[PDB]
Order: sequence, then C-alpha cells, then structure tokens
Amino acid sequence: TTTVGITLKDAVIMATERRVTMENFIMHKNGKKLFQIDTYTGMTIAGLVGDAQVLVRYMKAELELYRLQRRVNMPIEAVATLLSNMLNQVKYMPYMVQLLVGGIDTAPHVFSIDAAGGSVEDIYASTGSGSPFVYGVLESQYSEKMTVDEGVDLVIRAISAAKQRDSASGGMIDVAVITRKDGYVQLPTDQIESRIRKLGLI
Amino acid sequence: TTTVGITLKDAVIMATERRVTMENFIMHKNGKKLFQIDTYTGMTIAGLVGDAQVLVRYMKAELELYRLQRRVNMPIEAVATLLSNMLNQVKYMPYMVQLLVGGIDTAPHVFSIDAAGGSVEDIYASTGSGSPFVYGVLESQYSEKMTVDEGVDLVIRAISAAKQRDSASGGMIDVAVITRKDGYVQLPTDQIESRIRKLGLI
Amino acid sequence: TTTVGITLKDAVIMATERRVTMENFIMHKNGKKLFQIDTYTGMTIAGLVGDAQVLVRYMKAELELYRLQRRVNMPIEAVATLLSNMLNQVKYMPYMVQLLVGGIDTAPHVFSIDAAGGSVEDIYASTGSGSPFVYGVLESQYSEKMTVDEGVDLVIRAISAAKQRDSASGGMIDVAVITRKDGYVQLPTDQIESRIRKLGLI
Amino acid sequence: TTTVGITLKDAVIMATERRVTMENFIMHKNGKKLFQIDTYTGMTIAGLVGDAQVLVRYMKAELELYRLQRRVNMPIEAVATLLSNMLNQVKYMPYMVQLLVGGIDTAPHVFSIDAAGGSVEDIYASTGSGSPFVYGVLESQYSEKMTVDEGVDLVIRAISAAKQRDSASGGMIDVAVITRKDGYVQLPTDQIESRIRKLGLI
Amino acid sequence: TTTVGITLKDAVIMATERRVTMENFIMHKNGKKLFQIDTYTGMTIAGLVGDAQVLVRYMKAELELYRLQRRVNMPIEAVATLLSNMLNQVKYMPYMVQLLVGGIDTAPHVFSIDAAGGSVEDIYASTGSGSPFVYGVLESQYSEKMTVDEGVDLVIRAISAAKQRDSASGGMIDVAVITRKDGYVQLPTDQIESRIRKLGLI
Amino acid sequence: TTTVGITLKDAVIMATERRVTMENFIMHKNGKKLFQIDTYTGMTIAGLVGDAQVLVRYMKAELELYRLQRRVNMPIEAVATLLSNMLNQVKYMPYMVQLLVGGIDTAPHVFSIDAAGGSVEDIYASTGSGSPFVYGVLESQYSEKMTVDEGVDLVIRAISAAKQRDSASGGMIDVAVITRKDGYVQLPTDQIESRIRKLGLI
Amino acid sequence: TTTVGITLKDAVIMATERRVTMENFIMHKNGKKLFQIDTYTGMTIAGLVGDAQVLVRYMKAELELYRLQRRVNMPIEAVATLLSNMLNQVKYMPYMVQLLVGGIDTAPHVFSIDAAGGSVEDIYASTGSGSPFVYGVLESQYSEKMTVDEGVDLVIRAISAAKQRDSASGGMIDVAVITRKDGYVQLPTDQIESRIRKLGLI
Amino acid sequence: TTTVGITLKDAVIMATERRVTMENFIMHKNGKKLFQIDTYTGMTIAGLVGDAQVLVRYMKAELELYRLQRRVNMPIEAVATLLSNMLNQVKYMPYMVQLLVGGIDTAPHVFSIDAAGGSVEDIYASTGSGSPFVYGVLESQYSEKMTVDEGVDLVIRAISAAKQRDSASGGMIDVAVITRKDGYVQLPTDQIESRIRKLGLI
Amino acid sequence: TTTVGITLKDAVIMATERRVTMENFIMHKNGKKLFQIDTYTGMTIAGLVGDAQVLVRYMKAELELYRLQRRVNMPIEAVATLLSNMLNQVKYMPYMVQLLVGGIDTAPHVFSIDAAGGSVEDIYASTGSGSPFVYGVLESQYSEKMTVDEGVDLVIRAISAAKQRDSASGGMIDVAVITRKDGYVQLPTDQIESRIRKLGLI
Amino acid sequence: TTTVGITLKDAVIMATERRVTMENFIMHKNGKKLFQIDTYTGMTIAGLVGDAQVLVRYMKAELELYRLQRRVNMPIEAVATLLSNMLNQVKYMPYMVQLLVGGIDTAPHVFSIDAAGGSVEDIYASTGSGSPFVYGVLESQYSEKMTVDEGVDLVIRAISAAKQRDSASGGMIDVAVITRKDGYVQLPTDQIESRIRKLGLI
Repeated sequence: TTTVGITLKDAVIMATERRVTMENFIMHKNGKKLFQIDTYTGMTIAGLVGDAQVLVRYMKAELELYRLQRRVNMPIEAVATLLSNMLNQVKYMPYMVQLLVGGIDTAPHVFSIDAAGGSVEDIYASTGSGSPFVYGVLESQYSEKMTVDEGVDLVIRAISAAKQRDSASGGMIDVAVITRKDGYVQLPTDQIESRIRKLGLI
Repeated sequence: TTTVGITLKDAVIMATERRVTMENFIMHKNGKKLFQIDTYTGMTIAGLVGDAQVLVRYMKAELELYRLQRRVNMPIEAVATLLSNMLNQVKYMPYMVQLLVGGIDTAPHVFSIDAAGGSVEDIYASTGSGSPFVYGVLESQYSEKMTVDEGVDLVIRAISAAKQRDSASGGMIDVAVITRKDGYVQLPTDQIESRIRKLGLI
Repeated sequence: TTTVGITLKDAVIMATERRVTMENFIMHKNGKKLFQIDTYTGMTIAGLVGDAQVLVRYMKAELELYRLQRRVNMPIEAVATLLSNMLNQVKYMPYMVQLLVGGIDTAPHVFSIDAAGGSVEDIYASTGSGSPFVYGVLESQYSEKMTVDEGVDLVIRAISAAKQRDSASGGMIDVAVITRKDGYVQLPTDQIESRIRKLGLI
Repeated sequence: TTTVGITLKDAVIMATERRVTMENFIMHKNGKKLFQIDTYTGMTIAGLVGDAQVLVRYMKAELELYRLQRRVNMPIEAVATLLSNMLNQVKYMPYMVQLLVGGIDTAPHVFSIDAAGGSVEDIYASTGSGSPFVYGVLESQYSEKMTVDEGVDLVIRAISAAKQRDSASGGMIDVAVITRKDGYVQLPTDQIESRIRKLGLI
Repeated sequence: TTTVGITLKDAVIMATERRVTMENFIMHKNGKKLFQIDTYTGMTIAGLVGDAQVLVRYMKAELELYRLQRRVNMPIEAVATLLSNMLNQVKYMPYMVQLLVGGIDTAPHVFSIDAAGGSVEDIYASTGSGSPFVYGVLESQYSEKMTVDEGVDLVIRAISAAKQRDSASGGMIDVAVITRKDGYVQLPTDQIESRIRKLGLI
Repeated sequence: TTTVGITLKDAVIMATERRVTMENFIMHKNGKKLFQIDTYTGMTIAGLVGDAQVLVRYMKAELELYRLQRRVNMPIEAVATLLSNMLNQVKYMPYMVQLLVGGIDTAPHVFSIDAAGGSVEDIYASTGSGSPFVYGVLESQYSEKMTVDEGVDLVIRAISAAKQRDSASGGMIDVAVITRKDGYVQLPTDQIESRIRKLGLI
Repeated sequence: TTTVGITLKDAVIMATERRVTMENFIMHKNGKKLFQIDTYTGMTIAGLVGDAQVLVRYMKAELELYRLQRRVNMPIEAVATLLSNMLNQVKYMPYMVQLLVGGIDTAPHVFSIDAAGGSVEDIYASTGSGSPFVYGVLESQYSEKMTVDEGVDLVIRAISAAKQRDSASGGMIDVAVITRKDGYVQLPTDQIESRIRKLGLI
Repeated sequence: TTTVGITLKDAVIMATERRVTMENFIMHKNGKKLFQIDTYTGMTIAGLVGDAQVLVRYMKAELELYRLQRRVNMPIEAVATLLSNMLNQVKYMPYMVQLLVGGIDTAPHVFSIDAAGGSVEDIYASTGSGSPFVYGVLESQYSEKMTVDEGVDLVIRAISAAKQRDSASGGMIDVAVITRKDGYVQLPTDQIESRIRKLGLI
Repeated sequence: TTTVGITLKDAVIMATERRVTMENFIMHKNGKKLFQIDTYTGMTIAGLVGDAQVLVRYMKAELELYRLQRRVNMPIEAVATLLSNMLNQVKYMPYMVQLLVGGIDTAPHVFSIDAAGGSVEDIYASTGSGSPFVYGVLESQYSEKMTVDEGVDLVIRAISAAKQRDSASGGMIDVAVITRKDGYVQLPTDQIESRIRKLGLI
Repeated sequence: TTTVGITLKDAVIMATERRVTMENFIMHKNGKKLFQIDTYTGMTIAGLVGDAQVLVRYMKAELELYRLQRRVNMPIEAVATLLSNMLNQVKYMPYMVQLLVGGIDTAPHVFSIDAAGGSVEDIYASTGSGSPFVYGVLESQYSEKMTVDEGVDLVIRAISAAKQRDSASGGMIDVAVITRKDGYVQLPTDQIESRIRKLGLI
C-alpha cells in the first residue's frame, strides 16, 4: 500500500495505488483506498481493510450529520481531532490502520493519524509499506511554489517509484485534487495515463 | 475447499466442490458450499463449517426481512456491506470464514469478504485452499467477452485443475447461473457431467 | 520466485523470472536463477540466495570433474541422486532451497529436489512462491504432444500468470531449451519479448 | 501414503499408492514407494521422502554385498534386524520413516519397523496415513487360505478404500508378488487396471 | 469409542460399543452411548462423557416440548440445525463431543455434527477413535440396496473390526433400528449375540 | 504391556502378554516380550520396543561370551548388576525401558531394573501399564508355599485381570518356568489355553 | 485415598480408608471419607478435601429438602443426575473430586461420577490413587452370588491390598452396609478389626 | 547507516555517511564506512561495526596476497564470490553485515552481498537503514547516460534525503570515484561541501 | 524527544524540540510538544503522541472550567495533583507519557509527573530520551541568580547539546517564558534563531 | 561507572571515578578503573570487573612483549586493532566490557572499543552509565584550543556532573595526563582536591 498527500498554495493533492494483498497473494488489483468524506475533505487508508472501511463509513456519517446540524463543513483540524479521540479510546483493542486526512477550510491542511490516535499536521505525508520510497522522492523534488499540474506530476512519480521497489504496491494510480473553487475533483483515469506516458514511466 | 465466482456481461456464475475434511480425514464427500440467499443473490463459503452455516442462516433471514419491509431486493453491495459490519464487530472473536457474494441488481457484481470484514469488489474471485490453482487458470483464460456457456466451461476447468493439486478439494462440482431474465438457476448434475465429458476431464 | 521445467518428446524446457527480495523489499530486478551445470543439464534455484549459489558452484565442479574422469556426462538421475545425498547429509542444518534439475542423457528428464534430499521425477514441475499458479496453467493446458515452440509459449504464459498474482515474482523471463541435437541453448531476450507481444501478455 | 504387505501360504504381496505431498499440495502423482532390495525381498516406505530414499540405497548396498560375500541371500529376519540396529543407533536424531519388509527365505515373512528401530513380525501390516482404513478391510476380509489371485484383489480393495478417505493417498496402485518359484515380480499396470475394472472400483 | 449410523431404503440403523475410559484405564465396560431422543429419532455420543450426557438431556426436553406444542415430531434436519446452533453459540467454550443424529420424518436421514456446530448429512457416518476402521469396512462393503437384516450384519462387522484395532473401544454392541412402521426398536442382546456367532466373530 | 515374575521354593515363573501399540492403535497382536537370555535366565521387556530389543541382543551376547570364557553361567545378581551399569552410564540419554530378570544360580531370584539403572531384588515384581492390577492380585493371593502348578495359575489369573482393565494389554499369555532340574521351559500354548478354560477365564 | 463400592442381590457395600495427605506429608490419620447423605444413600469422596466437603454438605441439604417436599426419598439415579449437572455447570472451574454414590430405591445401585459431570452406573467401582489395586482384587474374586458377609470380607481384602502398595492410602477401614430392611448401617470398628484378624491381614 | 554505489559508462561511484550509533545514542559522528580494498576496488559496510571491520581487514589481506601471487588484480566478480563463500560458511553463526563491492576490471561492476552469502550484481544498490529513501531518489533520477560529475551530485542528493528521514544516518558524506584512468580517488571534503552548497542542501 | 523546564526568581522557562518518530523513521519535523493550558501555566509532553494529546485536551477543559467556577486560576500544585490522580487511577492500563507542568501562582513552580502518577516538584527538570544530556548541561551551568535572558540561552544550549547526541531529537526549538507581569509568552522563531547564531550553535 | 578521555593539541587526558557496585549495593568506594598499559598509553574499563581486569593484564603483557621484540612502542591504532580482534573472536561468548584507549605515538589519539570489537577513533569519548551526562558537558564546553590545565578542569566538571545524577558513579576522581615530553603522569590526589575546591564543586 502506498498513499500520499501534499499541500500547495491553494490546493491539496492526494493519491494512492490499488493493490490489495488478501491471504498472502495479490487477490485484488483494483481496490479503493481514496475516499471523499466531505465537500472539501478526503481521506486515504492503509492497513487492515476491514478496520479501514468501517472508519470510512463512520467518518462519512459523522461529517454529514455535522454539516446538517451546524450548517457548515467541519474544519479539517476538527476532523483529525475527532478521529484522534475515536482511535485513542480503543488503543488497547485498536484499529490497525494508518490514516491521512486532507482538505480546505480556509487554507490547505494535511494530517497524519496513527493507530493510537496521534495526529500531526504536515506539509506532506505518506503512509503504507511504500511510504519511505515516496519520502525520498518528496525530499529531493517537492517545492512549496509548485503549481497544481506540477504537484500532480510529483505524486505520480513518487508512487511510481514506490511500485518499482515495494511488492505490496501496484496497480493504477488514483489522484484527487481539492480546491475551494472546484471542490473535490477526482482526476479521470485517461488523464492519469496521459501524464504517465508524458513522464516516461511506461 | 475450492470456490469461484465470475462476472459476465449480464450474468454471474458461481461454482464450488463438495469435499469436507472433518477430524483430519475425508469424512463427507457431498457437502454443500453454494447457497441461494435471495432472488438474485448467491453465496459461497470456505473455512469452519459451523461458522459458515450460521452466517448463511443469518443472511437468509436478513435478506428476506429486508425484501418484505422495503418491497425490493437488497442491492448486492448492500449485502456485502452488511456482512462486512457483522464480521468486523467480532474481529477479535471472529468467524473463521472466507466468503464470496454475487448477484444482479442492475449489473453483475462479485464481492470477496474476509474474516475481518474487508469487502472488495472484483470481476472474478476464488476462495479456499484450491484458490491459487484457480487464479492461474483464470489469469490465462478468462475473457470479459465470454458467453454464459463459455463461462460455465471455464469455471469447470478451473475447479477441475484445483482438484488435481489440492488434497482438500474434491467431489462433484456444483454450478449456479444468475441472470435477470431467469433468476438464480442451479445447473443439473447430469448437465455438469455432460460438460465434463465433453471437455475431456474424465 | 517462480521456476518451471517441462519435458517433451525430445526436449526439456526450463524457465524462471528474475525478482530478488532482499531485506523485505525489491532490491534486485535482474537476478539469475537459471544455470547451465553440464553440456545437456540445467538447474533452477528457489529459496535462500546464499545457499542456492553455493550449491550451483558445487554442482558445476562435481559434474565437470565427473566428465573429465569418466569421459562421459553424468546421467540426469545420477545428478539428482548426488544432490539428494548432499542435502540429506545436513538435513538438521539444511540448505533452505528448492531445486529443479532437467536434461537429456538418452531421454528427457526433470527432477524435483527438496531441502531434505527427496528427489522425484515428473513430467513437469514448478518451484517457488508462484508455483501453485503455474500448476493451474499446466494442469489445464499442458500436452505431451506439444512442439518445442508450443512448449516455450506454454511456460511463458504460466510464468506471466504467476507474476500477476505473486508479489515475490517479477521481471524478465529467462527460457532455456535443451536438446541432443543443439545442446543447452538459452533463448535471446528479444525472442522472448517477441513471443510475449504475440501472446498479448503486454 | 498407504502401504500394505500380507503373507500367504507360499507368497508375499506388497502394494502402495503413488501420491507425494511436497510443500502442502499434491506436487507429484507418480512417486515410487515400493522397491526390490534383494532377489526375494521387497520394502515399502512412508514418511520423509529424503530419509526413506537414503535408507533404500543403503539396504540395496548392504544386501548385495552380503550376497556376494556369504554366497546366499540374507534371511528376512536378518534384514529387519539390520534395519532395527541402524534406526536405533540414531534414535535421538532419527529417520522419520515407517518401513515394511517382506520376502521369502524358507517361509513368507512380513516385518514392520518404526523410526526407533522396533521390529515386529506379523501376518499382515500397513503403514502411512491411510493404514487404519486398510486395517478395517483386512480385519473383515483377510483369510490365511486365500490364493495369490484372491490376495491381489484384497490389497487392491484395501488401498482403494484408503484413497476414498485419506487425502494424502492417491494415484495408481503398484503391486508386487514374491514367490520362491518366480522371485520378485511386479505386476504390470494394465493387469492392475483390469482387476480394478472387474472389482467395480471405477 | 466407536459409533456408526447408516441409511437404507426405509430404515436407519445406529450402533455403538460400550467401553468407557475414565482416569486412563478401563473403568466401565457397559457404558451407554446410544439414546432414543424422539419417537423416530436416535443419537450417539462420543467425547467427554459429562458434556455428552448433558446434551442428551437437553435434546430430550427440547424435542418433547416441541412435540407437545406443535403436535408433530420435529424433522430430523431441524433437530440437527437446533444442535448446530447450540454448539456454535459456545464455540470458544465448547462441548467436546462428536454427535450423530438419525431418524425418519419422510425419508431416512443421518447427520454428523462436530463440536463447532458444523452439520453435514450423509448416507453413512462414524464417530470416535475407532471410526477410521469402520469407514474402511463401509467403503468396501456398504450397498444402498441392502436389506435391514444385511445392514445389521454390516454394522456389527464394522464395529467388531474397530474393537480389534482400537484399544479405546470394546464391550457389547448395541444396535437400534428405526422405521416408520415399527418406530425406534433396540435389538435385544441375545439377538446380537446370535448374529455374532453366525458371522464367526467369536 | 503387562509382565510378571515370581519366585517359589525351587522355581522362577515369568509371564507376559503380547499386545503392541505402535502409532496409537493396536498394530500387532502377537508381539514377543519374554526372552531366554541364558541357560537358566529369562528377561521381560516393557517400554520402547526399539530400545528393549537392542538390550535383549546385548544381553544374549554378553552372557554367552561370559559362559564361554569363565566356563560357568553368570550369576543372576551379576546379570542385574551388568544391566544396572549399562543403563546408568547413559542415564541422561537413557533406554526408555522397564526390565525384569529372573533365574536360578543356587536359589531363585527376580530382579527389577528401571531406566536409570536401579536394581532391586524382590520375591515378585510386575512391570508395564497393567502392573498395578497384577500387584492387587498378588498381594491378596500369592503364597511362598505354592507349588509350580499353583504358581502358573496365579500368574495367568493376574495377567487376565490386567487385560480386563488395561487397554494397552491383551493377546495370548506366554509363560516360562525355570528350574535347575529342567532348565528354561516355555509352556506350550495349548497348555495355557487348557488352564484358562479350567480357571473359567473364557 | 482408596474408596470402593459394590452391589449385591439386595445390598450395597461401601468402604474407604482414612489417610489424609495435607502439605506433602501424612498430617491426618483418621480423616472421614464415607458419608450418609440420605436414609438409604451413601457417598464416598476422593480428591481435594475442601471441594469434597462442600459437595457433601450440598447433597445432604438437597436430599433432605427433596424428601420433605415430595414425601419420598430421591431415587439413586436422580441423585447421580443432580450431581452430574452441578459438576458440569462449572466444568472449566471444576470441583477436583471423584465421587461414588450408592444406595437402594427398588434395587441396588452404584454410580461413579467424575469432575466433569460424567455419571456411569456399574456393578462395582473404585476411586482414588489406590483404585487400580482394588480393581485387580475385584476382577479375580468378585462374585454376584456373594452374601453380605462375604462381600464385607471382599472389600476389606481389596482395601488392605491397596494400602500395601499405595503410599497415599492407610489407616483404619470404614465399612457401611445399606439394605432396605436395615437401612444405612455403619459397621463398628471392633467388628472390622475382628474380620481383619480372621482374614490374616495383621 | 546509509551507503550507495552506482555504475556509469566507465566509472563506479560509492558514497556513505559517517554516523555511528553505539549504546543507543550518537556516540561517534565521524565513523569510517568506505574503504579501498584494492587498486580499483572499494567496499562499504553496514551493520555490526566489529564484524564489518574484521571483514575489511580480511579482504585487504586476501586481495593483496592475490595480487602478489598471480601478478594481476582480482576480478570484481571474483571478489564478490570470495566474500560469498566466507559468509555462507558461517551462516548459522554469521557476520551481521550488509556489504557493497564495486570496482573496475574490464567494465564497471557493483555487487550487493547479504549476511548469508547471497551476491547479486546490479547497476546500483544501497544498504543500511536509510537505503529505501535512497532507492526512491535513484528510481526517479538515475540515468545510465549520466556523466561522472552528474553521478556525484546524484549520490549526494540521495544520501542527503536519507539523512533528513533516517535518524540512524548523519554526518559528512564521503564519496569515492573509481576509473581505469585515475584509479581509486576519494573526493576531498571541501569539494563535497562545495557541491552541497551548489545543490542548495544547506 | 527533549523537554526542559527551569525556575528563576520570578519566571518559569520551558522549551522543547519538534522531531516526531512515527513508524521507526522521522515522519514529522515540526511536531508540537509545548502547550499553554492556563493563563499562567504550561505543559510539555513526551512519550506516546496519542495519549499525550488526549491529556492536553483534558487539562485545558478542566482548568478552564475550574477558572469559570471558582473565579481564580488553579494553583500549580493543584494542577499537578489533579494529573497525579488521573494517571494513577489507570496505572495498570496507563498513559505512556512523561509530563512537565510549570507556572506562576504566587511563586515559580515546576513539577515532574510520571506515568504512574508520581509528582515531584523541582527547581528544574527534563524529560524524554535526550534528558540525560540536558541534565549534564544544567548541572554544570545552571544558577539560581540567572536573569530571564540568561535562562533562555541556557535552555537553548542544553537542548542543542541533546540534539547532537540523541537521534530521537531534532528540529527547531520552541521556548516559552511565564511571568506574572507578562503572562504566558511564546518567544518568536526569529528571536530563537538570533540567539542560536549569537551562541555559535550553527 | 564514569570514564572519559579527551584529546588536545599535544596531550591526552583520561579520567574515571572509583565506585564499584558488587551484589547490588556499594561494596567498594575506591576501585581502580584507570591503568597505564605502556610508556605513552592508558586504558579505562567499564562493565564486568572480572572481564575487565583480565583484559588489562593481557594488554600489559602484549604491549611489553611487543616493545621488547620490535624495540619501539606499539602505535595507538595498533593497540586498538589488537583489542578489536581479541573481542570479536569471542563475540558470542564475549567480554562484557566497554573500553577506552588513549595515548601518543606521533599525535594524540583516543579510541572507543565495544564488546563486539568495534573500534572508532574520536576527539573525545565517554563510557559507563554516567557517560550521557558527560557528553552533555563536553558538547557545550569542550574546545580544541584548550590548554592542559583547562582540559583537566573540564573532565573534573564533567565527571562531577555525572556523579550528581548517576547512582552507579561516585568516589574520588582519578586523572592522568599523557604527553610526549613527560610521558604518562597520574595527577596526585591533593592536586585534584585543590582543583575541585577552586571550581566550587564541594
């Protein structure tokens, strides 16, 4: 599993791969690991599939109820704090997951949450077995002045490198871009393939 | 145990073998592993017999009550989600089962569910100790343009190969075909034997 | 790791992939797992790299000395028996390897040898984590009447299927053909790529 | 694995199946478990393949050297005693095998030898995971007045029953008949198939 | 312990032995392992004596209350399903028993139930440490066209063979015959002894 | 296993049963547990068959060589002392056996030897899993004034009681009588059967 | 500890010894192990003293309340069934006891109950570490035609033999005789001593 | 620890950092991990310091003696094979090291050797806890057409990224360039600092 | 992690670094470990991030509610006592944290609280893996007569030394000064950088 | 235990404390941990007293023999290499020690050697349980331009700080100064006390 989320001037970019390893072999090639949980919020999942899918359903319900009652979207840091409390309350019988939460309330935010409920905000983060390979690419190439198009190419290259070295990662890359003007937009598969061909990664 | 489920243009095909290994020997040669749980839904079971049989009874009750209350059949993805919640709620005292759910609501669907409640949709899937042999046959021979007759021959060949290499699998092959026009139809035993003789697998 | 060896009327075909998993990641993409150990004999290796490489050097030395002293090539069954004795003598501090030996002395032969020194002759065999996927392809498609060209396509398809489902397998496929008329011939990489394109496996 | 040996008035009949379970699946369907070790002596093997094959080679060498030095064949009880000493000398690092030795010196004999070197003579015996099913057939149907033809049918039925209930057993049945007049004679495969069809076991 | 149950055209035959091994010796020679639990239903027990006896009392109470309330006898498959639920509900603190249930509702039925609640219907079944010896006799001699008298002789021979090879089994054989015309009939001891003498088993 | 040895005025009586439990079932019904190791000396064995048979061969060789060199039979206490040294020298890798040695040099003697080399002389002794049942019979019925005929009946009754309560014991009873006048005499099987019928033990 | 109970034509005889081993030495020489729990019912105890004494008090209360409410004494089999339920309900936190229950309702009965609640009726039974020695005496000497006086001598001899071979048993023997005509009668100590002197057991 | 070695058209570049973690803290900031072992050969070390330093001394002695005896430098693959044998001979009491060997004999070579003696040639490789971060940089930026100057900048960036994410890595970067024309040349520290300032890594 | 708190005549100074080690690498470089929990109270955290963040939220809620109800700020020792009770109440399922609490009520105070609820007041204290290096600096250089400016330089030097020797510590240093006149004041980052340059620590 | 060694322009300074903790209490207050092993070489010891004292005797013998044979003092790096080989040769049954070696051959040197034989040269080093406190003092106060007098005061302050925080350290401080002009000079105790009083450390 390889997930990544980065922040730009007025945008958040999140991306994952699709390989699922069930019973010690590659049983599924097109799993879903990137989800929209609010109007301007997304989340990626890594770890136990069952625990992660339950948490995604919980967050969608909590955020939708929050929006209907208080008439506004929950702030991104409040989303991370809610997840932090939920995971820490069962720390001794925990969800075996690694989570990334990103979105726009008044500025871009990306949060990393561990199984014990620790939440840390960062300019970029990566989770899964392929994360160390992603961090190598981001350390040498990430720039805070990048445009959205340059940021999309950056995450594609980082995940492509992880797939070359992590056997638990593979499949098509899913990319989502979150902005205030356009909201949560998942890039089409053909556009991702076009960028891969232009970058010479196939 | 060997179970398999595939999707076609307008059909779902599921098939299992019948061998049951109780007390470390072959005690039963004609066990039942393929069940109809709704008008257009079927399910296969692998793992502990006691846990699997209880889950089959639960799903039949839930789906029938759902149909009577809401006047329509439960969607296939909703069936998988319900099973996902049930298994995950007892993950630390879990049902030691592997499940496949397939059916037609508006399009063919096949779902794979593990003991921890992880549910992944796929074009085809296989469970049990004989599954890796089935995946080899499906990887080299499956086609999305296959007809129903060609699909039935495909699953028969895949299970036959598994029986040749997995000692935990054996017995007669049971095959079911699910379509909107004809509903859940379990193929007669004589028809299966005729296809086996035509394919030269005996 | 995925290795395979098959016998035909007057030929032996052996093939492997190249992925090496050192320190729990994909460190090497072009490892060597298929070796020529005599004029008409080849061997594939699976398991611990260090143990396997030492055994390859031992077999090359033993077979070359055997040829120089007795003026003839060692029979294939004698090669397997020699390996069987070597592995069994250290069974409690064993080489953690799986071996296939194939060649021509008066007829095609393929032998499978385990870490405890058990040697069994078979018409075809496969070793490594990807072997069960190969056995599924071979069970449904292998024929004793196949030509050499058909046999080469068969092993390529079988290994390609294994690479799609076994994360420990990957990389370019190496194929060798052994005949009395032509000896040990390793197929060129471009020819393998041409067959892959013709089979629609890329 | 299923092996059996019985004694008659002037004959010894030994029979095995051929299935070999290497790496927890059925890797070989035509393994060899019945061996001729002297002019009027045979042996069956069950357990670890590597240990069993080494012992077969040792016994062939010891018995042939014994015949050349003392000009006569080693008595059957002496063969069992030699094996008993060899296994007991390494009882704490033992051969993980179960052995049957049968032959004619002046009268029929069948010996059962365990991994610790215990040797017991009996009118009939069976080894392997399928042995308890064989003992059920022999207890109800064996007779000391049976002819050679009746004895061959008896062992075929006993092994056939074991194959129906023991997943570790399978494949073609090999049968050998030992008499003073004709020596060690392994029955042809076609003759075994004819008896199977006549007995209605296929 | 050795229990067996078989089905015929219009009859069910169940039989057990009587040896009870309490404190690692033969403390009781005339234990009871075959019980009538309904008008046309019987049950055999194997495993822990305390757990088995409690279950027998529970089943007698449940079936008698069922008959009084719904005015008809519980169907045999319903009896097995009720036992399946009871055992599975305590699977992690289970009854350490093996159960056979047989009877007539509209046709003969025999069910095998394990400690985890798995229930499988079969034409014949056997439980206890002596079961593999029984399966050998049944595999070679059982016929679906047998008469009641022939079936009684069959189960007597099968249990007699088990007593010759299983030290945990012994004592007098108890046999019950269930038919629609005559109900649950336990054969007298003298009749069993007469059949044993006629079969030459003493 | 049940062995017994008693002393009288001018005689030693030793007796065993024949059941051998190999692989957790009754594999052999006619094992040999009573051996003549010298002109006026016998020995019984209990425990691991392989260890016991090796010790019997060692004692026969040592005693025969002793007789040829020193021209007289080894005294019974000297036989026990030799066994005591042999077993104690390997106490941390011991023979897992229980031994009884009895004979006549100038007076009757019976010695009990354990796996650690402890040797104790006694008027009577019993070894094996059935020994406590034998001791009950001997405590209530043994008399030092008994004749040889009365002593033979005593050991037959004691072993018969053990067979009724110890599942590891069974089969025909072998009895040997040692006297100075007649030497080592093994009673014929028909004579044992006659005594059993006269005692009402069948 | 040594307890015994036997049945005769119209009587039940129960007997125990008195030695109690607390803190790994003989702390008490005159413990009580035989109790009257009803007008025609007795019980013996073996195992943990604390658990056994609590059960004796429970049974006295239950049986006395039963007699007052239903105006008749509880049947002996009903007493055993009540104990069976009580012990089985706490099988995973059990009473570490072995129990014998004997008495007269319409015929003599003796029941043996283990710690898991298994209850088996038998003509005679014995519990405790000295039981195997008692079974040896009973197997060779018990007769169903014995008188009460002969039965009392039988149990005295059996317990005396156990005291000679079991270090955990010792002390004075307590004997009770239960008949319909005379009820529960505990024999006086002087009468027991007189029988011991007459039998030559001191 | 972070080590890296890459191959170019006519050059080999190897580089390490200097941090040593002794007793769970940073005790040494200027450790030595890159060594010249021959005229055109270098080696990097990772793992246990004591084991690594001993191996470096062994290799220097072996290669110098080899050069003096055979008058030529040992080929790079021969160096790796010698190390492979040394490590595998003690695999059960192994050197806990990870090694890279690079040099020029007729063409550039880089070999990776593990603790068990497995040796694999590759175009580039990295060892130590910081290796996955290096592989991310190399996967996205390495080119086989790079010049020596571009290659030096590449390894500096890769190690700098590792130091930002691996707490076990740090300190000054040491770089060596091996060519046929100039031999083994270790770059001066000031030149490395100049490149770091030019790359904006400080 | 490195945290420090010191007391002066009329001030409290607390300082931390920012490195967070999640999944055994440096995932976050700008974590937050210093918090204001009241008008004149601060707290530092070390250990499990999830547990620490939950405790910070609890303390902010408790102290704010305390201020609103009792109209005054909670005394510093009362803050430590409240934390002491909370941690000790769950000592067997504890928060895996190390805490420092400092502030002004009528005089400077610094409290150290462990995971078991032990609270000790001290003139200065340090927590985390880098604490022993800080204590070395404080032991040799701390003075109770220091000014606020001198105290700020002292904590900067102490943390800088810890970062040079503790791999778990790193990043920018955050410093807060608490006085009655000015309240809780967190020093700006540029001011910290200016002091670092003036002290020659970069 | 606290030991320290530093290098200056033309001098080496080594210092230790004297507390020895034998049987979990302070048994000795004046242990010796600083030794002269050559004309210009010293060594400090930490860890197991028995192992350390043996190594000191070995080094004195080796260095004195080296000086007599080769007529010159062994170089400091050669001393460390010799110790490195000795410790690594017994790494699996190692000396549980931490060692510092310092001296002058042509320039000052200080080497740190661990139990596995790893040797690293450094400008300064410290061993023992009090070492982290020393490193804090050295990081903030050590200067390469210090005079000998300033260096002596530095090590005294560093060890004094360690004694205030490490319970395993205590007692009088021993200091040695090594120069080419004056050789190995151990400072008198009164001079150390004078410096302690001047520094205000008492």
